[PDB]
Amino acid sequence: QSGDVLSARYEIVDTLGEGAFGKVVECIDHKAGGRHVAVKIVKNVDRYCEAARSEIQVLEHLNTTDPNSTFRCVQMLEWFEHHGHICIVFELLGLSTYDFIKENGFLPFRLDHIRKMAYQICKSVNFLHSNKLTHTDLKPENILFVQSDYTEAYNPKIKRDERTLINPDIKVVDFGSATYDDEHHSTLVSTRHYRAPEVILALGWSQPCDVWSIGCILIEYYLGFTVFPTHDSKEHLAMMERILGPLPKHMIQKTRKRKYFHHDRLDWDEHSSAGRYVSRRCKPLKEFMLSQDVEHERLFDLIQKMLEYDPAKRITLREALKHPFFDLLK
Ligand SMILES: Cn1cc(-c2ccnc(N)n2)c2ccccc21
Repeated sequence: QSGDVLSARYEIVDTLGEGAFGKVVECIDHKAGGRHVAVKIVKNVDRYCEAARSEIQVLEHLNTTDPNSTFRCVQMLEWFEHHGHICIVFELLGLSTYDFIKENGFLPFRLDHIRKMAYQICKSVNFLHSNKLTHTDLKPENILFVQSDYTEAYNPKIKRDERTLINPDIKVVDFGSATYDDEHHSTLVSTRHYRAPEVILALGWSQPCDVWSIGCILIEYYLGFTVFPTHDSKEHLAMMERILGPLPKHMIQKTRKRKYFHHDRLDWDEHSSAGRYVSRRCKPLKEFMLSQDVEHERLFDLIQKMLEYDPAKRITLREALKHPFFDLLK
């Protein structure tokens, strides 16, 4: 669809991203001096139409409450319909955090940048949580750099060139799944590797599922890879147990996902082929730390608090924003 023209002013020049919903494209704005915008073009399919309308209502609420994007939600500039596709025009951001890491060879972010990003993510999502919203689909693909310009230098340690962002500021995108406290809560939310245990066990969810997703994001920024390299629910829970310890009994008793359990324990054979795979790729959380200096301990203390199994016990984002991991910012 490059070359197509929307609402007689936006000419498509590139595809920025793709998803269940349709695509996001970069357009030239022929009515505003040729400067560039992003446009989300949604498939003409009911479920995606309805999510897009929902996104528009969230974005209108967020833009009215925070018109300057102090809390780092992507700014919608306008919206319209075009050949029965809903189109949402946004400020043009840079690469997703995912795409940046990928382009840098899966080299993790330096801890000082991770601190700034985590703070901004927590601040943004906490704004949502303060307004009776849960995002539900937090992942590196939905955290974008405001500007993804970088300087480069040779790193002798690893013996290759690496990219460092000039400005690591981020924004949070994709409010298509975002859910108000009083609305219908989908059965399954999140992308699997960022999905909380209460979701996997069908116990019900709310704001704390976002906090679990954030904990997973932060591990990935730190390591350059997921600690949950899985596409199977039961295996995912086995990975959780290796990394975090046994699931709480009360969650196991409450769940109706009985296929995953035997007696009141995860139905998992450690000596099976899948068991070896889990045992090889997963280990207690603090063993992933790359240094023992206090800054790293504090990141991991926050991460462990975000990956608390019981959503009632998990750290809230308001509590996270005061964590000592974040003092070097002040
Ligand atoms: C690449 N990319 C993806 C999204 C985006 C994706 C899903 N939902 C939403 N709302 N936005 C996006 C937004 C602005 C600029 C680039 C963008």
